[PDB]
Amino acid sequence: AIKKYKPTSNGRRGMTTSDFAEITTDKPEKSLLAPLHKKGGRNNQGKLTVRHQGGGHKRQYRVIDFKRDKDGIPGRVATVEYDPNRSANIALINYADGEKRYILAPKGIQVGTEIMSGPEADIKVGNALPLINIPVGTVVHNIELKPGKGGQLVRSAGTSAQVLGKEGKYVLVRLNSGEVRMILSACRASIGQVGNEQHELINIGKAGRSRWKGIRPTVRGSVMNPNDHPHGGGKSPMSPWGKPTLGFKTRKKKNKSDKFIVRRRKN
Amino acid sequence: MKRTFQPNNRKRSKVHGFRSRMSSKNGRLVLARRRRKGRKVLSA
RNA sequence: AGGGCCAUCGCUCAACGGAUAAAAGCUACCCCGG
RNA sequence: GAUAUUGAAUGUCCUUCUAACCCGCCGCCCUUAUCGGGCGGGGAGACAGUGUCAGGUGGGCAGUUUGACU
RNA sequence: UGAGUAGCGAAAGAGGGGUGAGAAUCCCCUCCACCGAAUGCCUAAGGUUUCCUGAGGAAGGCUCGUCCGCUCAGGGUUAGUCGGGACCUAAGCCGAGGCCGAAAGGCGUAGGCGAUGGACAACAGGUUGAUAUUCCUGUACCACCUCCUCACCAUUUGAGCAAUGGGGGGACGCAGGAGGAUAGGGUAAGCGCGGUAUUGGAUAUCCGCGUCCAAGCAGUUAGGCUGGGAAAUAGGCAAAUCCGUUUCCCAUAAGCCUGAGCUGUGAUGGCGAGCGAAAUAUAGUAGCGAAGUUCCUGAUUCCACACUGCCAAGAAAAGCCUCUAGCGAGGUGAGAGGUGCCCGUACCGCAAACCGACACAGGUAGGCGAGGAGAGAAUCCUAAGGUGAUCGAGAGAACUCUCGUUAAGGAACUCGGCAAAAUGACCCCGUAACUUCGGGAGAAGGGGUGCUCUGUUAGGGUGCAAGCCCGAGAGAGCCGCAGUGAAUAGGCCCAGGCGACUGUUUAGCAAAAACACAGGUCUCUGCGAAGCCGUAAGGCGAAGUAUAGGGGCUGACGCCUAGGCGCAACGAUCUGGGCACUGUCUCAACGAGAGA
RNA sequence: UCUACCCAUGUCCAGGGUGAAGUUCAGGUAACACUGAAUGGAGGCCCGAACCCACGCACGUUGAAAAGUGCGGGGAUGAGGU
Repeated sequence: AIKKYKPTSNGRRGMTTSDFAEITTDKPEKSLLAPLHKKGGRNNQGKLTVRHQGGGHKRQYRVIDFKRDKDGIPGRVATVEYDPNRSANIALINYADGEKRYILAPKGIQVGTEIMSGPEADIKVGNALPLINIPVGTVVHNIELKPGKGGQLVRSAGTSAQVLGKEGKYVLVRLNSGEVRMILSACRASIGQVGNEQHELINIGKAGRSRWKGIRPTVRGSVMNPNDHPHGGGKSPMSPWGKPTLGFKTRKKKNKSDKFIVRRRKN
Repeated sequence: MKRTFQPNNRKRSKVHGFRSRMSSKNGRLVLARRRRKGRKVLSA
């Protein structure tokens, strides 16, 4: 679960942290890693474009499959590791054939259990198959929009969507955060809800702990010099550059994804 | 206490050099000027 | 077509001898002169 | 909103296929290549993007100004 | 003109000889003083001849000069192994085709370039006025070649070589405490000297010394492996006897790769206290040379990011080892003989050679960094080594600045105890209201500490022993005005107000009460996301996907709801009050140093 | 080439103190909670050198210095310095 530090200081009073209960190993897989260097929120012209980023701890990219083309091969689970880039915590799968790979880890997985990925695979807890085979009214995650691309949506820690309607070639889904939608036919989907869901129960505790993650300080607009902000010196909300952002929808007036949205969150 | 000049040769040749004046359009103009005036030391 | 010459109409240009088709405040962070 | 890029049949601008056009989707060769394009497949399609042209929103961005007397 | 005025840039010298036209200032000697986690040695950036010798006395040295980092003539820098290139790559930069753009130009694929990192073969002595892992004397190691000599395999059913391709490996964080060693540092054998004229010492007396390489044979603390063996293999584009995966037999010992160090050999060698010539172009050099062991202590270095723990999850590529594809008629393995290019190399690098206009009280990455007392790289005095800091003489007035001591009173001074005094070191006794239960707390307040003897105490470490080393706590005694006897080291206590806290910011202008912060809350965003930079291509957002991103307002925690309460903790915070203390003052007086 | 932020790769921080999570034996209860021991070694923790600031006072202001010196003061394993 979570563990709550004892207040033997001032900067370690409210601080809590995950207990890493489910981690089964402290080493990565040497043959599946790739380099990854920080950017600082700097464009390809060196000009700072996004603020509040830069500086942290050095990380490394861990290879993770998101297409699962290897169908008809029963493979099993070996370890469950930590991933600095994601929020969930990934799992290393070895096939009965010989090729190793990484996948997102659903909720409650146990080392040993095999995983299927074909069209004839039977719905379980860790399998992946095309949507035109999943029953109606099931929990699912790792969805994709164009058949042949790889999961992009619902890939967070604790999240889960719901598949409840199957019209002609347009099995319609309910993403997290409402917004029921009608995604395409042959795209694949993983059955189950993702793991490490306590991730929303963490006090960062102290100012310097965000800097380990890479989040620089923010200067408030109420304290500014006249000639940057309409708050500086010493109506409608505005922006460092000008944006009435208190109830102006920023989505395009007209778009291309309009024929496929049925109901929106709208709070 | 610390002054605005601390010498270095690499950072000099790499900025005010000849192969960096000649790798532009304006640097070539600088060279043509300094040859027009009559200077002795064209580029750093 | 338009133009001229002869009667004649349009303004609180009210700062009324009339700088215009039309013009607000802050700055012992401020900048330059008698 | 107007216009030109801009295809075809019922309906009176209703259904309709796609060969225009679009794909930050899949495969193969140039090729030892996450660029680019050539051929196949899937998805969408008379849309969308675009040039001109007719308004509003426009301290987003500029140029300026606001008598004399004491 | 001011004016022969202000200044002459932190600091210990004194005397005797010498050269010289000339000496406080140059050379030699003798005492004395200063640094010693540096003011010692060695090597970067930078400088560019400043380095060594022989002359010099125009100019520069805040004085002088016979001297010089100054002037004039000569001279000096040696590499197969050290650093860089005929090796590799990160951030970034360039970029054939290619995509954009009135033009000029912008972006970018293959491919390159780029150390601050990875790979990689040599050590100990000697020597010149000036170079030394480079020269010379000893012993070595690496890559490549075959006029040569041995040995063993080979005939296309094949011995050998072997990728530009596939695997393994290189390969990586922060903290903590063990262990094993060694660099270093101190007693007992031993060796050469010595006999002291100021009272005493053949003494258990005094002075100085002492070792040693890479390489090649041997064995080794430890370490990891989480055990190796067989068979079968839809994956590693093709291939595989290699790797990966699975099931069968034994395994707790066989094997595996690692290793700090230590014992022979290098060494019939070379260093070594100290003796001592010629004369030599007037040396402590040539030359000769004793002992050269055990014991105690010991790392901030090595085994080694090895082990344990933790989360913020800790570079790439090549050299290297294997696998087949593929080449093949001559090869493999020893010896013997050969080959080994370019750039840097003197000298200053905490300084008068570098950056500050100056011979400027400033600044300048890293490696070693000894002894006594000590917890220590603090503090005081010293070792190896270095230094005398570039104007002097004498007089001891007012006044300014930096120091020392003070009668009786002690904040009575002043906007304000600003400034200065008092405390501070270990060991024991003891320690409150409050509290967010951790704190507050070194709270406040009390007492002891020197030397000798019983005492090589009790006890503990090392060693078979002898012998070295660390040591409570107690008794009896001696001294002083005074025993952490010098230097370096918290002043405390009440009552309130502000901000939760650590942090950042007005350094060629003021700090908090300003900014940020963990947490709360609102709002936009279904992924070619929204939002940003660009004319656009191209990008950040993100190799992320609503527990995730962008934009606002407020600021922990706990109660009481968008109001209000609680100070506990923490401030170079704010405002009042109390003890100790003092030349701040009544009220000034002597003394020291610099200037005058 | 000074200064602000960022990217890659290195390097530095004498000594001493407090003593969290956890673990092993105890009471300890239904085991727990909870109270005791031993072991352990966390922290934008404490005192303090090197290093980094430039807060106070004095001296300097035709300064040794176009911003320094003397004596104090803050941080000092980190949101750290280079």
